[PDB]
Amino acid sequence: AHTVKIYDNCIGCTQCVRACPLDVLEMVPWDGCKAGQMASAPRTEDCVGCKRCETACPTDFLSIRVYLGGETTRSMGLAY
Amino acid sequence: YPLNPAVILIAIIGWSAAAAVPSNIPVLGGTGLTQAFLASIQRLLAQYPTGPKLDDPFWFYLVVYHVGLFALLIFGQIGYAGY
Amino acid sequence: PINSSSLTRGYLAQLPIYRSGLSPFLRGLEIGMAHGYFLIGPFVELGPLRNTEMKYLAGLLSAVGLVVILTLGMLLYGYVSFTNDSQDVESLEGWRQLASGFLLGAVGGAGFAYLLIYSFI
Amino acid sequence: SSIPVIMVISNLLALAIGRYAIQNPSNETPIIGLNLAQLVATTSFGHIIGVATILGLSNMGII
Amino acid sequence: WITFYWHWKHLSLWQGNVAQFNESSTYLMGWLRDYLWLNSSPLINGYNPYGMNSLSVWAWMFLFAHLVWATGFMFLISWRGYWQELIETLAWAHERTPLANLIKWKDKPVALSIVQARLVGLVHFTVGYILTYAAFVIASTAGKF
Amino acid sequence: MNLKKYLSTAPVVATLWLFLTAGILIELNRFYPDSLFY
Amino acid sequence: KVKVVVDRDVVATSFEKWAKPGHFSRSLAKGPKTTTWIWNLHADAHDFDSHTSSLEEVSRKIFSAHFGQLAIIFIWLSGMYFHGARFSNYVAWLSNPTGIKPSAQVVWPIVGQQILNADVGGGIQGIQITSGLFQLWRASGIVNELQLYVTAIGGLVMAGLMMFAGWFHYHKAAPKLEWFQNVESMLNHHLAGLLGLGSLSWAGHQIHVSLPVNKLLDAGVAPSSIPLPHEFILNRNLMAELYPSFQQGLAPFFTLNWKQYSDILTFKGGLSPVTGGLWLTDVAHHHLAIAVLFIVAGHMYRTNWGIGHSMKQLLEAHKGPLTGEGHKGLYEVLTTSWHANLAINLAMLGSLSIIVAHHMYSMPPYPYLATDYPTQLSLFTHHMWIGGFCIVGAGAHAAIYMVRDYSPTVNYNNVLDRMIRHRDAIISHLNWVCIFLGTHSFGLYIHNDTMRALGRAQDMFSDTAIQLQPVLAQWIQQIHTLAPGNTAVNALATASYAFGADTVTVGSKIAMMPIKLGTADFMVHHIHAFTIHVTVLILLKGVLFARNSRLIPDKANLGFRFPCDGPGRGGTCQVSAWDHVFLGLFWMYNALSVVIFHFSWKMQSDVWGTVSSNGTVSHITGGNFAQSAITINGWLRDFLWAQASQVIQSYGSSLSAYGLMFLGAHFVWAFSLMFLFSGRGYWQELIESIVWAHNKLKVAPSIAPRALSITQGRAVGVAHYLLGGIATTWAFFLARIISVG
Ligand code: CLA
Ligand code: CLA
Ligand code: CLA
Ligand code: CLA
Ligand SMILES: CC1=C(/C=C/C(C)=C/C=C/C(C)=C/C=C/C=C(C)/C=C/C=C(C)/C=C/C2=C(C)CCCC2(C)C)C(C)(C)CCC1
Ligand SMILES: CC1=C(/C=C/C(C)=C/C=C/C(C)=C/C=C/C=C(C)/C=C/C=C(C)/C=C/C2=C(C)CCCC2(C)C)C(C)(C)CCC1
Ligand SMILES: CC1=C(C/C=C(\C)CCC[C@H](C)CCC[C@H](C)CCCC(C)C)C(=O)c2ccccc2C1=O
Ligand code: SF4
Ligand code: SF4
Repeated sequence: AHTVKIYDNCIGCTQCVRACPLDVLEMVPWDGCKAGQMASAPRTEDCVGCKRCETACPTDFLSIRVYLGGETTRSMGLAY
Repeated sequence: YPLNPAVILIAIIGWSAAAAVPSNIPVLGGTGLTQAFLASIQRLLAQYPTGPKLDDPFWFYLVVYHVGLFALLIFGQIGYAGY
Repeated sequence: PINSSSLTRGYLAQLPIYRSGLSPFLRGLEIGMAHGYFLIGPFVELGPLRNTEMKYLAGLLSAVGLVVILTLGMLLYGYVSFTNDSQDVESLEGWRQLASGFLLGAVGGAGFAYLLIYSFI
Repeated sequence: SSIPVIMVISNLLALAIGRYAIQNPSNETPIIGLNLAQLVATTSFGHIIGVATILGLSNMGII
Repeated sequence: WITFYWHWKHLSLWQGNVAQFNESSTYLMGWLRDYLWLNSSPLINGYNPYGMNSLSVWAWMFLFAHLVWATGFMFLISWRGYWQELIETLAWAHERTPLANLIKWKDKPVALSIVQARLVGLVHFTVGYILTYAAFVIASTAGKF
Repeated sequence: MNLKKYLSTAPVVATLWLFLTAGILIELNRFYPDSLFY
Repeated sequence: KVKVVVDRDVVATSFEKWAKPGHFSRSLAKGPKTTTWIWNLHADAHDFDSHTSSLEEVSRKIFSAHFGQLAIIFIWLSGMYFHGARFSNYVAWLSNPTGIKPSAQVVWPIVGQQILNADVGGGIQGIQITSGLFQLWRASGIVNELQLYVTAIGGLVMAGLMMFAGWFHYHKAAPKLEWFQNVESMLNHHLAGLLGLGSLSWAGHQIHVSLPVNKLLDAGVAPSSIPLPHEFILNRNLMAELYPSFQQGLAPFFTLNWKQYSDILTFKGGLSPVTGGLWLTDVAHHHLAIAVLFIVAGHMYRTNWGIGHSMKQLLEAHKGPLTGEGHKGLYEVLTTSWHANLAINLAMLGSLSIIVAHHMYSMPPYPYLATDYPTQLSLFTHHMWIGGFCIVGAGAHAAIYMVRDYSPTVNYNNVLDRMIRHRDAIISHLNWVCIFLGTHSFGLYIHNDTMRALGRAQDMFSDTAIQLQPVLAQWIQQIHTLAPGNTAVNALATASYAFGADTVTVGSKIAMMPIKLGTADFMVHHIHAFTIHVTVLILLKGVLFARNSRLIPDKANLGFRFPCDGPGRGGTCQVSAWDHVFLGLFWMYNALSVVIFHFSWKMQSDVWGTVSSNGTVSHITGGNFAQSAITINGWLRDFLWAQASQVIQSYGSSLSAYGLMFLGAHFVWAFSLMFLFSGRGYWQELIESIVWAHNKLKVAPSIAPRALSITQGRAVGVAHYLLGGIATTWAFFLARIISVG
């Protein structure tokens, strides 16, 4: 599976979660930023590693990071 | 699809009668297409082992007959099936 | 008569690989006989020795050569694909009997095609 | 002599064909019962048919 | 560039026509015409309609190497997504073809990886590059002397 | 004033400056041809 | 129902927006922060349906932009006529068409480039032209420089009028959407008005000007001594001397005694033995027959008078039991999408350019074209390339339609929907056919190379070993040879001498003769079948999977043109429809390169050449095609190596520009590989270090340097690949054929 990590500079903009075509990510309550919420990656077993989440992340550098890992039927996006 | 193999019976007689009209003269005879085509097979099955050459007009009588027959029988299917 | 399903699956059902009643060996045998017979053709007529006295021998031996490679291929497929073993074709024991049928069939089919061309040269 | 005869017939046939062929004919014209647009359409067809037939029979040495 | 230079400089020296290199090497048409084109003649006549000679193997290798080089371009220019979509249709076809669909792949066929294709493309490129020049430098020199 | 802003756009000024430059070099080679040294 | 409706004074004529780069785009109007903006400005400038959501505003830009294109074409044509008038040996060439080389470009004496002013004859020095303008102008009856000058001035006036009309129909009188959607009216006018009256009015020129001028030229009258065209119109006795039917006037036309015009309107077939061109009396009659066909054809579609067909009713009527709703929706598709129309129109215009290439070499329509081998080779090759580019464009716009304009509601169980619903069956079968064709076409060459290299000539696919006779093509040649007096009773000669019958010579040079097809011809035809099927695979796959695949289920949302959907799913580089077009271009280049090489070699080997007093044909490459063109080594050695001799030996001669362009084009081709083989990540990182050095010296630009986009890298790559590859062949061909032809 791929590894998806959320770093503390997340501003809780929700753009990564909206961008994810596999529903890997969700917004969770968090006091660390003014938005009152942080990206979370609970379903990385479904992550294809498309990095649409990183493309969407406005922080410099990225608050969400995708480390491509061991390939599976799911991660390779295979319908056979 | 109703099928009805009698489409093939009409396809033969319908095309053959229309193709049996007398033509002008050259590389046909003046008899027609069928009368030339049925004469071409008669003088070819007479020499059953040794087939035709590219020079022979049999190949033209074959194509122009079949491309006319296939046209008349395909338009025969649509007519009977789709009234 | 549907054509797409009826005539298709009706024909396919009666092919040796699909036909009800046949042991894996007789399915193989029938498949072999059919393939061995036609496979000799290209080797006989277009092979390097086609204009020599060995035209037909070379054609037969080539076909047996190819058939051996196909049978080894069959055996490897079966060994890899079927860890489980049973009497049905899609199983270790059944696939080996099918392969045995195919090899006997195809060598015999090749041999039979060689016999007819010599009989009616 | 044969050219005017064939042309009038071809125009009169095209006019008769037109009454059945054309989608929604007029029937507000004294005798022909087609509007001007349809009369030009049918006579145009009658000319094409007439010229083609005439040239057909002329090529076959019939007229 | 290094080996072209070495070879042409030596061909000219060995022929006893140092003047050819000295005059032709100062412009690039000189290299294409007086080095590549001129010295190709023995190589590409290794075989021809009239027959073949001992350079046939270098002539065949030369073309083989051009083929391998050009095949590399496929992997270097066309990238993965094109191929994965095409393989999907082939997997579809196999599973829906009677008799064939009794045979099952154990490994799901996929397009080569992004990095893999760079490597496979580079290997074809490199092999073609090397074998082409090997066949030329050997056959051109062997054919000339 | 808008036409002058257009004529000040990168591609127009580049075209005109390189035209002028090319003209000078072409005209120098017309009047002083085959200058291999100073 | 069919009405003219325009909006007046819709756009003010102001330079304001000229001074606002990227005004047309909401994304670009704000101006650059990075160099990417500069590229984006150009990439997006004509993508009108990205600028605005209004189909009306897109339509109006298109109509006005079209006038811009015609204005430019008129400047170019005008240029060609003016260069003919002012800087050409055309007048001298008319008096010695076989001896003088056409030339209409003179270079200035600077840095020694006046070497390119070749000894072309006719009392000038200049570049030998291969456009066939002289043969066109001779066919048109042009005999003096005044006629060419006046055409050039006329061209500039048409260019001016096109510019006014483009300006006028955008700024002053812009037609409404409902004007543009009059497809029935448009087709009636374009069929009867453009093609019909074009052909009728041209037939008029031919009968009144071309015919009399060319008859006198062909008789050997001095072009200065020939009466000016208007004298043939004014003095009917002058015309009646040349074509006696002009005694009877127009009475035989109105009375249907059309056989009286047998002198001016013929069905001779074959070629003039004098000019090696089609008989102009055949061409005049062709254009009359075509004109009638088109004027009649353009009465098909219903406009304002009830009569005629509804194209909507026609499409919806063509419904059978195997194709669902059939052509339902396609009328809506083609009246609401410019891209759908551009897709069809490019496919057909491209395919037409290719048909033109084949018809023009084999039935040389212009006098002294057939034996001007440079022009014959140039015109075939040129029209092949234009055709290839247009067909790939058809793929691009078909796919743009699928991404931007396609709706499931319009295309519900119609032929388009049903195609998408078995795209896997379509692409799997075409894939298979490409592997079958590639193995059994290219494999025959590799088999042959191998057998020849192993000293096994008796094991080859050849005319002298294992023969692959194109018996169907051979059979069709025979039928076309037997046609005149038989299945074409009134035809005196074959449509083309390419099919059989006589060798036509003009002077000693072969105009046309039977093109015999053997094993080499069978093999290369299956290569062409192969390269076309693969190109179709790439472009069709692009269209059918433009919106989604199993890999990218939402591909339409990512758009037509996007680099990838990231390295996940194993890697998704080049999934976009745009990337299929990118790959399609290389295969089109591959396909057409082999077509024009097949043409060049076959014509030089088996057609073009000299016929002696004895009457023995000596071809340019002496019949080497049959035994050399059945191996790749034969193509490398007997074609590229042997025929490149002219371009590489061109230095210090008038053809030296071809030598330079040959190397220049190789350079540009190779340079392309930098873009195609690399990725912008490398380049952006390199630029960071270069930007550091500029920052250090306080000379870093405010417009931040960026590596080209991933897509632009590909666009630059394929553009330089094609420019380099095509220009290389151009230099090769022109140097070769101007030397040996
Ligand atoms: C790819 C196309 C191609 C083709 C058509 C040929 C053809 C040939 N090669 Mg060549 N060859 C090729 C490529 C090809 N070669 C390549 C790429 C190389 C590498 C350099 C060679 C190297 C080579 C050598 C060294 C030799 C040949 C030889 C031959 C000949 C005999 C081969 C043989 O016995 O096949 C066996 C063929 C089969 C077992 C079957 C072929 C496929 C069947 C017919 C398909 C039928 C499908 C059917 C229609 C489906 C119906 C299904 C249902 C409806 C019933 C034959 C003329 C030999 C020769 O002597 O030349 C005269 C020989 O010695 N070839
Ligand atoms: C004569 C003066 C004139 C003026 C002041 C205007 C002004 C305007 N036009 Mg209009 N227009 C005109 C003439 C004019 N137009 C003509 C003659 C046509 C017919 C082509 C049009 C058709 C037209 C269209 C279709 C559109 C406009 C638009 C506009 C607006 C933006 C234009 C822009 O940014 O272009 C600056 C662009 C250029 C200077 C490039 C012009 C390129 C020309 C046409 C072709 C170049 C030839 C060739 C390809 C060069 C190759 C060289 C080589 C180096 C490769 C602006 C209000 C646009 C708009 O959005 O308005 C709301 C718009 O969409 N115009
Ligand atoms: C007889 C009627 C007629 C004719 C001749 C044309 C011709 C043309 N139209 Mg069409 N058009 C028409 C009716 C006509 N149209 C009608 C009724 C509609 C609305 C339903 C359209 C809607 C339409 C659109 C939306 C477009 C066209 C376009 C075109 C051009 C296509 C490109 C081409 O082939 O250039 C061939 C070029 C020439 C033959 C040279 C220029 C010809 C000029 C325009 C005058 C021709 C007619 C004139 C009466 C000639 C007088 C002859 C003289 C001896 C007296 C072409 C000029 C396209 C275009 O490019 O527009 C600019 C385009 O986008 N047309
Ligand atoms: C010489 C260069 C080269 C070669 C050989 C290939 C080969 C292929 N391309 Mg590629 N392509 C190339 C350059 C090349 N391409 C470049 C530069 C690009 C970038 C633009 C592409 C981009 C591209 C696209 C986008 C597509 C292709 C496709 C194809 C396949 C076409 C179908 C086919 O004929 O398969 C059969 C194989 C051949 C014809 C090659 C040689 C066949 C030999 C002679 C016969 C068999 C030999 C035998 C099995 C060998 C045994 C030896 C072994 C035991 C040691 C084929 C595999 C298409 C495809 O996949 O179609 C289904 C496709 O869609 N290519
Ligand atoms: C043209 C055509 C076609 C095709 C065809 C085909 C495909 C066929 C095939 C066929 C075949 C493919 C056949 C085969 C056969 C075989 C055989 C007949 C064999 C046999 C054998 C034997 C007799 C024996 C054996 C043996 C031996 C000898 C020894 C020991 C072992 C064994 C016992 C095994 C179709 C129908 C589609 C359609 C119509 C037309
Ligand atoms: C080359 C060129 C040019 C030129 C052009 C021209 C010069 C043209 C012309 C043209 C023309 C000059 C045209 C004309 C036309 C005409 C027409 C189109 C007519 C028609 C008519 C009709 C259709 C008729 C009808 C009728 C009928 C049917 C019935 C009875 C009566 C009558 C006979 C009346 C330019 C400058 C552009 C530039 C570029 C190039
Ligand atoms: C070389 C290369 C680059 C580097 C090339 C770049 C950045 C383009 C170079 C820009 C040129 C040199 C134009 C810039 C010139 C300025 C406009 C200044 C002009 C000055 C006068 C001439 C007016 C990429 O960015 C790239 C991206 C993706 C895949 C492959 C590649 C690739 O191969
Ligand atoms: S896009 Fe980046 S900043 Fe926004 S919620 Fe996701 S990780 Fe946080
Ligand atoms: S290599 Fe380039 S095109 Fe391919 S997935 Fe990565 S970013 Fe996208």
